[PDB]
Amino acid sequence: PSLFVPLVGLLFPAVAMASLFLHVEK
Amino acid sequence: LRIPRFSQGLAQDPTTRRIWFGIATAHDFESHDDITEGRLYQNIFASHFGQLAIIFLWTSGNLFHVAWQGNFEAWVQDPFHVRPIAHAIWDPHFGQPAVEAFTRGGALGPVNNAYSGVYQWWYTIGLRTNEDLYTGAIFLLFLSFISLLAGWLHLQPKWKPSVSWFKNAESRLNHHLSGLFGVSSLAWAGHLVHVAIPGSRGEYVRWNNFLDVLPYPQGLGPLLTGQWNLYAQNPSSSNHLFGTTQGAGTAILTILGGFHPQTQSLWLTDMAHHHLAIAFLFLIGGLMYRTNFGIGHSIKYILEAHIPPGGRLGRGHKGLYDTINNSIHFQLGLALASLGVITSLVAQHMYSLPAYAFIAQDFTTQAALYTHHQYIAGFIMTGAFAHGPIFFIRDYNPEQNADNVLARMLEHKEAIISHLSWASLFLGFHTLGLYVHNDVMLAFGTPEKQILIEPIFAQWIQSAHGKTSYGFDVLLSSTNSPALNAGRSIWLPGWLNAINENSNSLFLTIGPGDFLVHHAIALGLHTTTLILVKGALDARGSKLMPDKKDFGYSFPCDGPGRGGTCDISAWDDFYLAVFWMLNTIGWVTFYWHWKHITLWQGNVSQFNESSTYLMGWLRDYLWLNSSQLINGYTPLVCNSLSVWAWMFLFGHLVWATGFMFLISWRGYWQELIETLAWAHERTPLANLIRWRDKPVALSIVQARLVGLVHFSVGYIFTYAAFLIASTSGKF
Amino acid sequence: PSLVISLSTGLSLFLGRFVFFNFQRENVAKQVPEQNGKGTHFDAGDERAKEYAGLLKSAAAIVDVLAWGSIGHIVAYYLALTTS
Amino acid sequence: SHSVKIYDTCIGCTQCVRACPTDVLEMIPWGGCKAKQIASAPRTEDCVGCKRCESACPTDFLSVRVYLWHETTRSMGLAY
Amino acid sequence: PRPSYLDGSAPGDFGFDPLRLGEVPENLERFKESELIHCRWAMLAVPGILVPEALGLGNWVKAQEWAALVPWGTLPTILVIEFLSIAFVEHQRSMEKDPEKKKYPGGAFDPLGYSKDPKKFHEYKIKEVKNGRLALLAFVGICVQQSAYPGTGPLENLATHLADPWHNNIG
Amino acid sequence: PIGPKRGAKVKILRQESYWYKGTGSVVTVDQDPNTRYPVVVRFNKVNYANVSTNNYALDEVEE
Amino acid sequence: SGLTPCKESKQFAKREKQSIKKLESSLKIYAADSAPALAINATIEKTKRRFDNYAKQGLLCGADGLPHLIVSGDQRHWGEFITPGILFLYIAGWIGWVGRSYLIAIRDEKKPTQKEIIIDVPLASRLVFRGFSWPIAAYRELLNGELVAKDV
Ligand code: CLA
Ligand code: CLA
Ligand code: CLA
Ligand code: CLA
Ligand code: CLA
Ligand SMILES: CC1=C[C@H](O)CC(C)(C)[C@@H]1/C=C/C(C)=C/C=C/C(C)=C/C=C/C=C(C)/C=C/C=C(C)/C=C/C1=C(C)C[C@H](O)CC1(C)C
Ligand SMILES: CC1=C(/C=C/C(C)=C/C=C/C(C)=C\C=C\C=C(C)\C=C\C=C(C)\C=C\C2=C(C)CCCC2(C)C)C(C)(C)CCC1
Ligand SMILES: CC1=C(C/C=C(\C)CCC[C@H](C)CCC[C@H](C)CCCC(C)C)C(=O)c2ccccc2C1=O
Repeated sequence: PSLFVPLVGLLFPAVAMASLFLHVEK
Repeated sequence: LRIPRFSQGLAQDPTTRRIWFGIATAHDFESHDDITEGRLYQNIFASHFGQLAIIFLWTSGNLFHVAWQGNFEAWVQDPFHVRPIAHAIWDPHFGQPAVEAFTRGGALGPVNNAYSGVYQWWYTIGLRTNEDLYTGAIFLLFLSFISLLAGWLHLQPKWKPSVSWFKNAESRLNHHLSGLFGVSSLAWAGHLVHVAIPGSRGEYVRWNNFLDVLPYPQGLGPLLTGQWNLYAQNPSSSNHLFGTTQGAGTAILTILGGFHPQTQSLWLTDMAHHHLAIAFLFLIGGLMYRTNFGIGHSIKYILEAHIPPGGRLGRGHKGLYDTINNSIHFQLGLALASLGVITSLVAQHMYSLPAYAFIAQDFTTQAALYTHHQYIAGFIMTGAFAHGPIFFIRDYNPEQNADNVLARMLEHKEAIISHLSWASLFLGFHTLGLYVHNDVMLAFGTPEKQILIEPIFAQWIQSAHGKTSYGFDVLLSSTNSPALNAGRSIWLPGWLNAINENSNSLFLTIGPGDFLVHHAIALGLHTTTLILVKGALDARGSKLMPDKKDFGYSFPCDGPGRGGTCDISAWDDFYLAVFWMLNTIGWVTFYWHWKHITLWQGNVSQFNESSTYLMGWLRDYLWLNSSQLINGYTPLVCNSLSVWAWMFLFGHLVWATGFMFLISWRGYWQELIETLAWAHERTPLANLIRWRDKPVALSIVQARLVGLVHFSVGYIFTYAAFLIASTSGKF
Repeated sequence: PSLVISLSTGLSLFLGRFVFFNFQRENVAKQVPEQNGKGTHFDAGDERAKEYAGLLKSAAAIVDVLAWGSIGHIVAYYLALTTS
Repeated sequence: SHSVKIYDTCIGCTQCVRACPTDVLEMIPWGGCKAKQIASAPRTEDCVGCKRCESACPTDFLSVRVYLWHETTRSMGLAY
Repeated sequence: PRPSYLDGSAPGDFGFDPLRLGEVPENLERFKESELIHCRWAMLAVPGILVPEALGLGNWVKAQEWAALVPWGTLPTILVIEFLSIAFVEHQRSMEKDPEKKKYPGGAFDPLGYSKDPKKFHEYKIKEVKNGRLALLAFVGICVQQSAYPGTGPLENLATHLADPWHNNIG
Repeated sequence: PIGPKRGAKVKILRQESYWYKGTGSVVTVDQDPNTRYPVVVRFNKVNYANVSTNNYALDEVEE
Repeated sequence: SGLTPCKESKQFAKREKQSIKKLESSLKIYAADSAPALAINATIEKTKRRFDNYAKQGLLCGADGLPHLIVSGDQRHWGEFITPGILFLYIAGWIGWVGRSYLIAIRDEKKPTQKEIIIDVPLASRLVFRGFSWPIAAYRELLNGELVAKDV
């Protein structure tokens, strides 16, 4: 339960940092 | 073309400077491309709904975790001997001794001990079960949504308001006073008499039975008839058990004053009465200014009419109405100023007059909350003094403000600044002087030669409040006067009982040690104000730079010409004041915490003697309370204070890192990077990869910021780690 | 007793209508109502309100009624509450 | 790029030009002062914004003013 | 010397305005009106507080303690009456046409016609002020004295009793 | 020949000058109508740039 | 003023005894007749003397056993602040007035800054004593103690 979510709270930075990187270099 | 889209001049920067500055200017709407007054106002109005959405979501989560991972129910049944739980801990890096030490409060796993005081707050208002907490979380989640819905709604053309609508101040005041302040206070008094008070006494009044349960034996009649004393006939007994129908009266509105003896908190009946009382002033007051019905005032005209003849204020406040309403920086600086003042008023009144049950005994929570709000109040004050200069530079019209009170400040600015300098220089020369002097003799082993000025003026105030200590014979503690007898029982007997309590923080005993520190704080206030107003009054220009008006609030400098012009912008003056602000609040929080942890240990004697000289502070306060903290993790063991020991060192590291950006400056780093740019180009297997943004050293202003951020973060985190651990360890 | 209410509400209405009516109106003329810019209503399309203000009576609008009376009730409750 | 302006309060001492290392300024025939010259800022594109020109100006407050605006490679002083 | 505006022709004008309070004309006329009224209430009152004391009533202070604890012998009753009436008169007196009737309403207020006279009306004025200023001063004297809570008259009696008692004061 | 004498003391009215409300001695005053700012002025105190003189506009008071 | 005077103090009295015993502990290793001996004993009499004097002059002494000064203005304790304060302002003004008087005399003619770094002008003609009567600067105030250049 609570051992599934803090990692998606770390999948999210991976996703966010990747998307933002594409946004800022465009 | 690129980020930032709101700034084309920024977006065409070939260097890494664009990414940084694109972030630091996102909320500065007035500097954005093709900005209009219309776009400005409903960007803020929409950003306003966004902030509300965050607050409600943030508060929803708090109600959620406490209901899901916090005992609360276990806490309710024995508020004295159980530790509140903030939330559970889940960290893969945790070793087994870690999971061990952090398992507390009767939890199945490692949790964090809440020091926000949400347990006492929620319990006092009438929350008794986890189910109640969930319904609140759902309701806040729903409130968080409709805030976004409204934000989206008014961004739509068919619902967007005109700027003039925003500038109708007369009606926004009338509603905010009468509705936002008055009604909400009135509605709260309803929750108190329907749920909080009966929930306190012992009955569970909720949505499925609140309709059928009288808040008072007698009907709603007595209110409408006129005789309202009937709401105070049967108050709660002094020996009353909270959450127990023992010695519980019937009255829903009183003025008893003092504290509920078991909880050490203010009476709920006093509060239900308080909000009801203040609601009216707000309600009537919100009907002062004119709207659409033909009666009311005009703010402008009142400002116009206030001109003292025969000088000496000039045109008084004429045209001042339009200067404020057309400038939202003035409004914000005016708002932060007022909010900042009462933010401290919260801190001062919430440790002296605890509002929630069983909060006074939670010493770690009491220290945290005070220290919390004082730093919050601190930063807010620096913001009120920051939007001040911005008003002068960006929105100030000298001609439209010809010879009025505002324009008279700039024409004798050298007077205000110099006397602030004097007052600061005066306080500093002696407060430091008296301290150092006292340390000398204790070094020389002669503490009887000290200068220990008795705060006799303040002690005169204390006796004037009801304290029978000292021989002063003043009001509320004297032999014949209109003041005390005006008590007419009611508040006085319950309150005079509370002031001469040697346990509570309600008017502590003060002496020579309290004298020196109060001057230190006075020194901190004056100096900080000196820096901030000097930045404001010289924002439009000085003699070293008469056209500073033409460069904006924040610019690096004006060059090395004319002797040198480093840190000459009004922004930098703010940035310099943030340092002094941290120092001031630092002295305030040091003074509050030390005097309390000595009181809580039943040893105020140590404070009264060690606070008169600075070595006492560093040793008996700093050194002495660090032992349990710095042994959070030992080369032998590992405690529950290991988090704070790590954060303590963490705070030191961030703090010292800021020093780099504050001492070392750009030209060194830029030349260093240029060598690294050459390197990357001439290194095989790495040539294939190239950067899309030119590597450059951080800007002159950026570094001052970045350095200040590090300095401030480490400042807070270090003391936070110490404030909690040292207090939690001993309790 | 309800009587206290009416007597005070009663006097107030009497005062506003006869005794203090001229002064009130006099101040309002020299005062309202909003500025910008100038005059409000130009933008912020709100904006009187002429009808309710309209009173076939030799003077006193309805608003006045609500306005004068309210003060009266407050006083009445003020006194009524106070004795107890 | 950077924004530079010249003011009629100038006296044509030509020191702002000699100070510039990128050649952003130059002298101009004018009837306003005894020198009958005046500074000019034609090549603002090559301006780095170092304000060397300002530290050579003898006029009570500067006749030449540099207003740091949008950044470019030339203004950033980059050689890479 | 003498201030520029204080001519001397004015009733009761002796050249006193050290803070230049009446330098502005339209408010000097405002203050002059304010003076008599303060003067008129006061003159009426001092006798009010002395004779009753003379008959015997524990001074004006104790005179007022009755409310604290026919016809309308109740504080509520009297208050409304004092209220509504003192309101009727006044905020009617406002007229603000010819300096509150030149500050001297006359007419029905001069049933015996002392206003008709030319020079007597003016000498009557200067007399009225001076007496009035005298009261105002007395009232203050009474207030300061009564602030100890005994008697305006009895005070006289006490000093009269002996010139030995001494005020000292701060002093 | 124009407004200010050769040895007359003069008060500055520029607002942007180091000597904004101060006084100063005049060196001379060129007579070319073309000249925007003649009226050269000496000062006892230098400014942040170590110059003691500056040329001013015709608008100033004397003393 | 919960403090009870240094005379009827048990703490302030105890503090005296504590300090002299420690000093006495030190002379035991030097043998009387020796130098470090008097120096210790001379320190002890000064200790007794200062404790003795403080009780004489009043001085209230808190619970901690140390004298607390009262600056309320109380006539009983004027010597604790007001009288030394009056003495300070006297000298403080005197210095202020003499210094001001100097820079004024220098300004006309000469190279004024020459006199500031070097003052081979001592008290000028005779400027120091002028401070003996500085307070008469109140009369300088009614005339031209201030320049009228900026504001009033
Ligand atoms: C009601 C509150 C309020 C509002 C609505 C505003 C609004 C505004 N402010 Mg103001 N300000 C406020 C309060 C407020 N302020 C207070 C209380 C202070 C005192 C510090 C200031 C000090 C201040 C300054 C000095 C400036 C403004 C500026 C501005 C304008 C642009 C800000 C911007 O987008 O840059 C972007 C903001 C950011 C990118 C913030 C990120 C950086 C901070 C340090 C992050 C927080 C710290 C850190 C990340 C914490 C991490 C720690 C971690 C280890 C846990 C905007 C109108 C600027 C302005 O007016 O332009 C001329 C400006 O220079 N404000
Ligand atoms: C390097 C060692 C290390 C690491 C990697 C961690 C990692 C973590 N700790 Mg542990 N901890 C450590 C050392 C460490 N800790 C030590 C030595 C101690 C003392 C013994 C502790 C004591 C401790 C406690 C008591 C707790 C943790 C918790 C956590 C978890 C945080 C939950 C979370 O991610 O929510 C989200 C992450 C954040 C909110 C961090 C945001 C802060 C950033 C920097 C500022 C905001 C960035 C901004 C938005 C910019 C946007 C960019 C972005 C979108 C990419 C995380 C797994 C907590 C936990 O278990 O979670 C339930 C918990 O309560 N730690
Ligand atoms: C009854 C009518 C009414 C009401 C209830 C409101 C209410 C509000 N308006 Mg609106 N407004 C109105 C009419 C009204 N307005 C009219 C007629 C106009 C113009 C024609 C406007 C134009 C307007 C604008 C332009 C804005 C608002 C905004 C707001 C919000 C203010 C921000 C906030 O939430 O803090 C509310 C503060 C409180 C509820 C308490 C007052 C503050 C005290 C000092 C706090 C202390 C209380 C207590 C001691 C502490 C308790 C703490 C404890 C509970 C933990 C608030 C919801 C702003 C917004 O959009 O929201 C973000 C804003 O931008 N209004
Ligand atoms: C404590 C604060 C602090 C720190 C950490 C540094 C660090 C550094 N300085 Mg600095 N300096 C400081 C204060 C500090 N300085 C002050 C106050 C001054 C004024 C004199 C200077 C003046 C100065 C000069 C003149 C120079 C430096 C240089 C350097 C760098 C040397 C190279 C290096 O060791 O890289 C390694 C980095 C570290 C050892 C920092 C800690 C690394 C952490 C522990 C590991 C990473 C953590 C983790 C992965 C982050 C991910 C977490 C995620 C959430 C983000 C290094 C970054 C030099 C330089 O430029 O490099 C040659 C240099 O020329 N400094
Ligand atoms: C109408 C004017 C007036 C009169 C007739 C009196 C009379 C008296 N006063 Mg009062 N007094 C007055 C005004 C007056 N006072 C004012 C305005 C104050 C406020 C400062 C005081 C404060 C005061 C105190 C504290 C005391 C008296 C006391 C007394 C009584 C004798 C002792 C004494 O006077 O000490 C001297 C007091 C003063 C000199 C105050 C100045 C009053 C002025 C100068 C007197 C009126 C001026 C005028 C020219 C008088 C000429 C006489 C004529 C008016 C009849 C005596 C009945 C004493 C008492 O209680 O005895 C039992 C008492 O100790 N008075
Ligand atoms: C106008 C007219 C006209 C018409 O037609 C007709 C007729 C009616 C006639 C008329 C008139 C009327 C009148 C006259 C009125 C008046 C009043 C007065 C004057 C009073 C007194 C007034 C005045 C006064 C009181 C004065 C007073 C005095 C005093 C106080 C003093 C006192 C005292 C004493 C003893 C002592 C004590 O220890 C204290 C004191 C206190 C100090
Ligand atoms: C009594 C007392 C007290 C109090 C005090 C006070 C509170 C006061 C005050 C005060 C004040 C509030 C003052 C003021 C002022 C002002 C001004 C305006 C100034 C001036 C000045 C000057 C001008 C000077 C000059 C000079 C001289 C003469 C000397 C030298 C210097 C010179 C040269 C600088 C206490 C109780 C504390 C203590 C005890 C005693
Ligand atoms: C070190 C240093 C640099 C070099 C600093 C650089 C190049 C900053 C680059 C930092 C790297 C990219 C790592 C920083 C990572 C941060 C945690 C950023 C997180 C991402 C977002 C939160 C923004 C300067 O340019 C400078 C300029 C003026 C005065 C002092 C200094 C100075 O001290």
